[PDB]
Amino acid sequence: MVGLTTLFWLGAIGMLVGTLAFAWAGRDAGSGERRYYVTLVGISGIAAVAYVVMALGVGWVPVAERTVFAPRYIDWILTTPLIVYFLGLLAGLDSREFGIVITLNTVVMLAGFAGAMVPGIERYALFGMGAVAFLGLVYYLVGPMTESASQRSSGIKSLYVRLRNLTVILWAIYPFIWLLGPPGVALLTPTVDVALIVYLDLVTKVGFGFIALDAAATL
Ligand SMILES: CC(C)CCC[C@@H](C)CCC[C@@H](C)CCC[C@@H](C)CCOC[C@@H](CO)OCC[C@H](C)CCC[C@H](C)CCC[C@H](C)CCCC(C)C
Ligand SMILES: CCCCCCCCCCCCCCCCCCCC
Ligand SMILES: CCCCCCCCCCCCCCCCCCCC
Ligand SMILES: CCCCCCCCO[C@@H]1O[C@H](CO)[C@@H](O)[C@H](O)[C@H]1O
Repeated sequence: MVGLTTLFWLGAIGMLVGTLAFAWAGRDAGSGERRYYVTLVGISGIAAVAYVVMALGVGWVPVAERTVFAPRYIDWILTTPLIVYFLGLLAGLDSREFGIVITLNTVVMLAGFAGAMVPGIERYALFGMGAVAFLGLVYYLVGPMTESASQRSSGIKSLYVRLRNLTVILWAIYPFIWLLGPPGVALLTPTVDVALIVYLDLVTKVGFGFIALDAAATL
């Protein structure tokens, strides 16, 4: 229990550091720019709360012979569409296309959560639904959204592509962790699972936010 608790506290601290840095960076509150900072504060702030809750030993749900971390999935349901929103803003995406990518994202996270909570082998059908919706989300990120980003200045398009790449490459690792970890075949221990996810969560949220902060200043 000590290892898992320690990892969750590390996640909480890293998320808190991001949250404070984004809130501070955003204080200037430029009318067009404010939205981006508030969104980053929401992304890392919600994650911080989730990690604190888990560190305190809340929401460790036993499912068959594994443990499900409910706050992790609730976190993702809330924070991943905020990341997609940030990317859609950057890309200058149209309202229909925003709706589509937010829908596909929500399918991924709901299917992953539901799958984690189903004891039997039918849970892999839920994983599959999420994997299919994720391929759709990736298509949008690398296709239509990238085309949309090209209507922006070269610097904004470069930022879009940088954050798009970070997002696509790291998000693609999560389903493999689900499959190899406790929700799937339970090869990886809960500690190894949590350690990998803490890194990935930190980089996809904080380590995404700092890249945007850097580009925003350099712009
Ligand atoms: C906008 C809405 C339409 C979307 C709402 C999200 C919704 C879709 C989530 C669906 C799942 C929902 C049905 C939950 C059911 C889970 C339940 C079956 C699990 C069993 O319950 C286990 C409990 C305690 O043991 O864990 C319980 C887990 C914890 C109690 C919850 C974990 C906390 C969250 C991860 C953090 C939430 C964010 C903060 C409330 C806001 C922080 C703001 C920030 C800026 C400081
Ligand atoms: C300006 C730099 C600020 C960076 C934001 C993150 C703050 C550091 C918080 C500690 C992070 C813990 C490291 C966990 C890594 C993933 C699990 C590794 C276990 C081997
Ligand atoms: C482009 C592909 C990248 C290579 C990654 C390899 C694929 C990862 C395999 C994940 C699912 C395989 C399930 C078999 C795991 C072994 C079962 C052990 C039981 C505890
Ligand atoms: C959920 C899985 C979805 C699979 C990804 C295929 C979606 C892309 O499919 C494409 O959509 C375009 C809209 O931008 C259309 O113009 C194209 O005709 C169509 O091929």
